[PDB]
Amino acid sequence: LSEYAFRMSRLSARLFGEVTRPTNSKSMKVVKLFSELNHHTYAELMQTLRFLGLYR
Amino acid sequence: KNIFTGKRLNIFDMSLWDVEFAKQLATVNEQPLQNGFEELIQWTKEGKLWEFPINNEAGFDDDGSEFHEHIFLEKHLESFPKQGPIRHFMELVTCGLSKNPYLSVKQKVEHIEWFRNYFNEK
Amino acid sequence: VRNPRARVVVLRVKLSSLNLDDHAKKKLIKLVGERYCKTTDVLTIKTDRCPLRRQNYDYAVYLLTVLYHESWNTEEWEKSK
Amino acid sequence: ADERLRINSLRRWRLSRIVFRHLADHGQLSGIQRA
Amino acid sequence: LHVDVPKDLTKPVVTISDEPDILYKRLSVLVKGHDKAVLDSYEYFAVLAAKELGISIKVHEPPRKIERFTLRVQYEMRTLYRCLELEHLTGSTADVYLEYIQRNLPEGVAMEVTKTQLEQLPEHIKEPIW
Repeated sequence: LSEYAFRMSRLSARLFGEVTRPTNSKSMKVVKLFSELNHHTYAELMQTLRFLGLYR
Repeated sequence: KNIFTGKRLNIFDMSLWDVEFAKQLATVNEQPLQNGFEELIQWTKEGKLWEFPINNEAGFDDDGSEFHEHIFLEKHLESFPKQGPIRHFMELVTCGLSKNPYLSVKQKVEHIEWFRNYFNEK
Repeated sequence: VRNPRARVVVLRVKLSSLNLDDHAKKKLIKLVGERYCKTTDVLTIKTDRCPLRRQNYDYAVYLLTVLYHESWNTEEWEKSK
Repeated sequence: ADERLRINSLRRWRLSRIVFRHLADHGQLSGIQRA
Repeated sequence: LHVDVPKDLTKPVVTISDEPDILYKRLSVLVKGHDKAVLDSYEYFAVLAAKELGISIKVHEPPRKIERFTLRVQYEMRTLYRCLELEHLTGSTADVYLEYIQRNLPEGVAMEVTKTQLEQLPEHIKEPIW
């Protein structure tokens, strides 16, 4: 690996927003972490409508 | 001769009440729906149906934010250490946040502020 | 109506249409890496970072802009090819 | 929740199988046929 | 209606704005459905409507997929595809055609439309910065 290609790889990292400083891969885990992000209502509604005289 | 020519008075030349007056005006042309197209038209005017051609981000603007607020979040790292290991940790944190398409800028800023706090107690 | 996949935007431009010299073309190609296909002379930038689609389109245009300007720039380390 | 995620950083139908079968077997689940 | 007809009809207002419109090279419409006959009828409808709207359209059939799973009781899903590639249509023609065919999208048929807009270089890229 030439020094030229290394400095250019970290330049392209600057361009595309990738981490310029190589943080191995172990510390990169939080990069992945931050990359991503009712029986009740049914139940009373049936029984609530029931004593009003329109459900069963 | 038509009734539109002749003598005239010659007198002149050239809140809740308004709300209910306009609502009563609406009743003048309040007819039952006459076919299905009319039903779809009324529903979409009411905001019931989807707009076509369908726009998957309809009704959402992300608070009018621009991309540079989502991609470049390192201006929230000014109050942190500039060269220690918190600079490493927080620069990498904001790199992670800048790749999150599910969050708005406000949540990202609040999250960065929480780290601000947490390190300051510590 | 929300579908998370609608934010993706894909910009495709043929590098022969960009006002690039030999050094600039070399630098652009080996910046982009696999985004550029040698067979087709087409560079493809896929942007999906931002929530909306207008933001991703703006980001893609901005990326292409900065890429052109930084390919047309010769740093100090560029001397030692 | 968010607090838990942060401190960590600092370091198909959703039905019972049988209820799926009855709906699936009665044709009540769209597109799910038997091979 | 044989005698009783509307005298005049209020056509919708279509104002010719002053901005330039988007241009689309291609507009690929991938419709996915569980039934081949439904997709064939939809293909007939879309192709015909494109013909009376002057839009150039070509149709092909991407390969079907099956998702099999087991609970032994073995269930299946079939997804069949139809791809309608329209060519050389402006922003407004595309917009109206898409509204029409999406409002007439049958049951169980999902749509994926990819639009290939045409743009010119930004002025920042015509010449290098000095």
